[PDB]
Amino acid sequence: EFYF
Amino acid sequence: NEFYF
Amino acid sequence: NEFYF
Amino acid sequence: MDPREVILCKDQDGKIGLRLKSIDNGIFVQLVQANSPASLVGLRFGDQVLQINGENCAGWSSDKAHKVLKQAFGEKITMTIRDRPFERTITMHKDSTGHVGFIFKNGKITSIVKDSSAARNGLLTEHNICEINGQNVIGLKDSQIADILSTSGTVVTITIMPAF
Amino acid sequence: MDPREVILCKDQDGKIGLRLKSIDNGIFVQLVQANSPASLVGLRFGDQVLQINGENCAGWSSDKAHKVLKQAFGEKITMTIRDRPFERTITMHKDSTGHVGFIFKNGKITSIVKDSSAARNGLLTEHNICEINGQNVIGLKDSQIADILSTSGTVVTITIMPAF
Repeated sequence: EFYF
Repeated sequence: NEFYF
Repeated sequence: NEFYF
Repeated sequence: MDPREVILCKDQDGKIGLRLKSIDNGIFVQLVQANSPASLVGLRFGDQVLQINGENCAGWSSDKAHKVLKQAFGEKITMTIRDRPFERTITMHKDSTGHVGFIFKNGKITSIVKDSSAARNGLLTEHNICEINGQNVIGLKDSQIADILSTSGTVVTITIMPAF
Repeated sequence: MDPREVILCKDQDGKIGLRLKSIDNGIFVQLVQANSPASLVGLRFGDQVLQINGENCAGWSSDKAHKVLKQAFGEKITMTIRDRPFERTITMHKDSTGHVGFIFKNGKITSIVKDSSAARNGLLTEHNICEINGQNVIGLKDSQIADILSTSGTVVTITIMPAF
């Protein structure tokens, strides 16, 4: 959820 | 005293 | 935890 | 010197493998996930993102840039990239003790040793090392970077970037 | 990019027209007086001074650098310079109102205007402008820089570096  | 360039 | 390079 | 275009296909979650950072009202690549679409097209720590799907990144926060990626329509994302604009290259020579002349920790140069090759070449502190002799060291532990340096020949070429 | 060697000759007051600044354990040119020994040899704001009179500048403070210059013995001072290592060049195009798209104050770019050439080209804030179409603007009043821009034509190529 911290990478896009 | 800010300029818009 | 340092290094001398 | 000129911008390049990349085209990336999303995973099922809509993700391409990037985290971005706002610096000086630009957007920069902060992290690239291994074996991601972003990795494949050669995005790297320090690259500048000028546009996402043709829209200017100027003045965006990183949260905004991430939101733009999350909300992007379609199965491909286009980005316009300026390759690591803050990168510089420095070449040093090991001395008789096998040292080029700096203290390093957590990816960063922190001291320059007097009258070393680093000193002669004007190596700067508060700079991250990106590559050593062609080996990318972003994401490596310091001990792994120490091994690359130990095993290097006398001539040591590094790429660096100010730690913004 | 290879360094270059200069040999300066003092004026009457034992000065060379040069102010220096410590950045990240290097020494950089901060100001070059017009028609000075420093301008004669082509020193410019942002140039890095690697050595003075056979001594490495690595780790020197601003005060030390100034003292070494003031105290330099004889009339000739030798230096090795790395030409402005943090320089980047951005080319922008004026819009129908004559603007390229940024706010400027006290020699610094402070904001990027939306939908402008500056935005399209990823111009960064907290940067100084060194040259406009090849002309030094360091030390000029903001209004004089406005004057220059007014007569530069539609293509505006600037050299910039982080303000540090």
